[PDB]
Amino acid sequence: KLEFMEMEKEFEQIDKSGSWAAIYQDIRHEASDFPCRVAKLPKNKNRNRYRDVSPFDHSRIKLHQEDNDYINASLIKMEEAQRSYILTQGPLPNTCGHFWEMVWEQKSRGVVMLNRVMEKGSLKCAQYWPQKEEKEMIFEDTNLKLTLISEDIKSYYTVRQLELENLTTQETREILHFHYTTWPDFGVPESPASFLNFLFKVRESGSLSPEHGPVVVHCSAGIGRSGTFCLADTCLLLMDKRKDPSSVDIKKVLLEMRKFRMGLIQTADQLRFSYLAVIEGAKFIMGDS
Ligand SMILES: O=P(O)(O)C(F)(F)c1ccc(CC(Cc2ccc(C(F)(F)P(=O)(O)O)cc2)(c2ccc(F)c(F)c2)n2nnc3ccccc32)cc1
Repeated sequence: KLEFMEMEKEFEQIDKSGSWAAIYQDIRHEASDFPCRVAKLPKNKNRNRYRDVSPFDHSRIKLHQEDNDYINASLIKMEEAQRSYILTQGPLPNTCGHFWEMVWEQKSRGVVMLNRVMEKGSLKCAQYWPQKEEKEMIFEDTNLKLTLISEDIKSYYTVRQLELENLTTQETREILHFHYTTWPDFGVPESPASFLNFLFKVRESGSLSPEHGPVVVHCSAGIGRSGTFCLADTCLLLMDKRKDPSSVDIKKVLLEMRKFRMGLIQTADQLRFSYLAVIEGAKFIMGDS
């Protein structure tokens, strides 16, 4: 019952002592590390948005086509939580087709975007989806067509329904796009509430359901904001599935997740926000409806 009061006091104790940085730095340095030889092949240089952010070879997503199967994307599969996610970087001008090719092949139903599209700066991301219902997009290289069907703009996020079509088989699928628009690079969401509401909308859509392929999650690099999002979702699932909610160790889960893609969660504030959201979120789910 008051098992949250203990976690909250604990959380408050860490805030009091100002140990978030030390806690975060301790987690970072125990992170596993694995090869990324494919990401580093010369022919894949223009497929990577950032020189130092690469998917591990063991968990990378492979494109089912031609000569090059490479995309900066990693499959994160959390065994106990029974949930998988594909974490990728914000699509580049030359990788938008690869991006949708992946959504198709992996049979993903939803796309979660946590950054903003920016054509200028160092933290970018291309306009990989149509902004106008009347102007659909065709990706020649991967023979796919995308059409914006609907758009519901809220103040903190925007939900969009898209229609993706395999120009070859001519079949089509409905892809749901959940765009959280107010999450700065290396920053935190507007508030725990706004973040939890966003996360709940994604859940409700059934986009995270085992019925479909894993949801595709990305930001600019696909590690800080995406890592934060996935960690909170995963810890919430564990706190529900487990007999004891306080038994969930955020450090353990983040380290576990980091075995699949490097650098998840980029700042100590993002780690603290993550824990703050899991605590409030768990009080909602295992709370009184
Ligand atoms: O929410 P996100 O995921 O979109 C993010 F905002 F957090 C983000 C943005 C940019 C980067 C690449 C970065 C810095 C970087 C490189 C490698 C890692 C690591 F995961 F491998 P780690 O194990 O060291 O923790 C982390 C961070 C960057 C930072 C700031 C910028 F302005 C920029 F353009 C690019 N990056 N990647 N390669 C780089 C080479 C030189 C400098 C920064 C570099 C990483 C994460």
